Amino acid sequence: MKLAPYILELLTSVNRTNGTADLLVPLLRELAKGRPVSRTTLAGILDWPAERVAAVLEQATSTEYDKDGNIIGYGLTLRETSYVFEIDDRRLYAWCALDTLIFPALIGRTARVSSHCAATGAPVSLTVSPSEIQAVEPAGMAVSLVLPQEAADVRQSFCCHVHFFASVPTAEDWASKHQGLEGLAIVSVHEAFGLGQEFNRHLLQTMSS
Ligand SMILES: [Hg+2]
Repeated sequence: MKLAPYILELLTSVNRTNGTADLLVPLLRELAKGRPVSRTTLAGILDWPAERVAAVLEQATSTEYDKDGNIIGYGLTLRETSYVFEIDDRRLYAWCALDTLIFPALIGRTARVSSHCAATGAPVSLTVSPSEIQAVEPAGMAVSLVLPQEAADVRQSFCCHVHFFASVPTAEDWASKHQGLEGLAIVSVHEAFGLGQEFNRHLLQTMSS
């Protein structure tokens, strides 16, 4: 299928005015350590004034915080979700299926990913590296995509509709009942990993390194 629309709308959500583009990789790498991340820590890493870090995070309405206002979750999170993202010995979580395929190349780490099929509840797992997916169980694993909505809570508009499934036909059966979701598409997990790769290389071209 055509995946350019998904790649395009994904990266315009982060490339938005005061978007997470430049902050994303360092924040993901910090969250990957399994501890809450302060804005002063992020400021020190980015060499940004506190004002700019706060302004970027302000627009990211889905960001998860703790009692101290420290960052607990942005795509990658310390709060339990249905997507388990095990990197090193730490048990972390992601907001959706696609995130788990995207994050490893950005962190520069290999992750053990696991979840359950959204249509049936059957367990699913795979290993995601910076350049490859492996140990895909079951083999015919599929992923749900929707077109991201620009000024909408990313979690409710995108993340909650992006699942793993036991198989393509299983996901196709599920999708036929959810035809009110804009740009809903069923791809294999390998097609979804390629989507993330296209996102990542396009993201890195605009990161002002
Ligand atoms: Hg997501």
